[PDB]
Amino acid sequence: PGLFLTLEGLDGSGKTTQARRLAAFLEAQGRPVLLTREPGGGLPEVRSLLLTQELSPEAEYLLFSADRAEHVRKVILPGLAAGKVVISDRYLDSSLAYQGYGRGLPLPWLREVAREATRGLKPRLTFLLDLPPEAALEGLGLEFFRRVREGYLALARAEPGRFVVLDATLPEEEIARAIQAHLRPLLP
Amino acid sequence: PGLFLTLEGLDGSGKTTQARRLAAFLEAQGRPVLLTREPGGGLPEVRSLLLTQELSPEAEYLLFSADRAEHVRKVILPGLAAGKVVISDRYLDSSLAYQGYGRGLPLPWLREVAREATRGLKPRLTFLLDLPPEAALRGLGLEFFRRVREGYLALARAEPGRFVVLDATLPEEEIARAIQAHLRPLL
Ligand SMILES: Cc1cn([C@H]2C[C@H](O)[C@@H](COP(=O)(O)O)O2)c(=O)[nH]c1=O
Ligand SMILES: Cc1cn([C@H]2C[C@H](O)[C@@H](COP(=O)(O)O)O2)c(=O)[nH]c1=O
Ligand SMILES: [Cl-]
Ligand SMILES: [Cl-]
Ligand SMILES: [Mg+2]
Ligand SMILES: [Mg+2]
Ligand SMILES: [Mg+2]
Ligand SMILES: [Mg+2]
Ligand SMILES: [Mg+2]
Ligand SMILES: [Mg+2]
Ligand SMILES: [Mg+2]
Ligand SMILES: [Mg+2]
Repeated sequence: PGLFLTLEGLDGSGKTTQARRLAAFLEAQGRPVLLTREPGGGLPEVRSLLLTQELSPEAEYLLFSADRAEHVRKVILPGLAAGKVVISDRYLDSSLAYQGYGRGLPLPWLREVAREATRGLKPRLTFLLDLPPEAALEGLGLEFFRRVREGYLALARAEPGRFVVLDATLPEEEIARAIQAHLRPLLP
Repeated sequence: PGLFLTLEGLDGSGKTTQARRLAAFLEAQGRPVLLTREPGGGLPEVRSLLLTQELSPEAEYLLFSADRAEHVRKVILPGLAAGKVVISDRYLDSSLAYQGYGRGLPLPWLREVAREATRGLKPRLTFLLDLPPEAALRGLGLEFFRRVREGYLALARAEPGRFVVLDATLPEEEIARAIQAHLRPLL
């Protein structure tokens, strides 16, 4: 039971605002909700480790993955088991976009790591707030953000049932209404 | 060129003393040497975090792997590139023994994770300091340690061209001499 939803996008895309808005919206309907986030929902100390100077992209991903593994096991799966709507502000797609398309790590390896880390748990829907890259860890420059932005769009084209792509430049309340509309058939 | 060697075993198996004796031997022969260790050779902060917290074995392994990825890139490969003999007290086999055999994680997955983390770097020889957990110099709790001990022995018998298994209960100087004898053909 339960319903697993995620929000994705660049830094500054509004996906945090929308995750919180959505949690409150659902709670106002009387639904049990668990709002969480990555990095840090699993292992809060990972945020310290991720700041390490000159971190290799492989190490970077492995840190995100350690947090994710703890997050899935200790937070998300137990929430879903209790019938909650679990909303994560970022999940595996963030790694695929940032560490895969951004840093250049091989997607198949990212997925193999992830398969045990996540126990195969995938969100039902993922709301991608698509932000122009100039409107957006070391080396987070414009070239990187272009790769990440386009990578997210690629992920969305590859799983077009799961991803809902939203124009992050729209007013926050219009974005929220669009998210709500996509959810109504799942949450009567 | 360099030469990459590792030491493995339970904590308190002497592998730490033997790493020091081996580096001293090599220093006496005028051979440049770098001694290092896991966890913490890559990300000290991982070592200190794992000292005081316990996680799922998957998360545990992924933290050891992040440390290892940094260790290989920033410490081991540069030492080998300079022509040093690099000796690590613990490497990937520790994860296989502790997280794999001990905590039950699947070995093929561990090895797939590792393949990128390590850039495929494997030691030329690994000295396993074998002893029962009750003999380690540093009972339901013993079951985990026996799984790890037996896991190391299983790793060793699968790769008899890489592992050298030593009686860790022997006197320290005798173990060191046996390590030296195994190494001399490779120098
Ligand atoms: C979850 C996740 C986030 N990130 C990035 C997105 C943001 O730049 C940053 C999160 O920083 P924050 O903890 O300050 O919000 O980490 C990744 O690179 N990969 C991931 O897997
Ligand atoms: C390198 C490594 C160590 N360990 C454990 C074995 C010991 O319990 C501990 C050694 O840490 P310490 O020597 O820093 O105290 O780390 C693993 O479980 N897996 C690993 O991959
Ligand atoms: Cl945001
Ligand atoms: Cl030891
Ligand atoms: Mg992952
Ligand atoms: Mg997601
Ligand atoms: Mg794969
Ligand atoms: Mg031990
Ligand atoms: Mg590893
Ligand atoms: Mg080894
Ligand atoms: Mg065993
Ligand atoms: Mg055995």
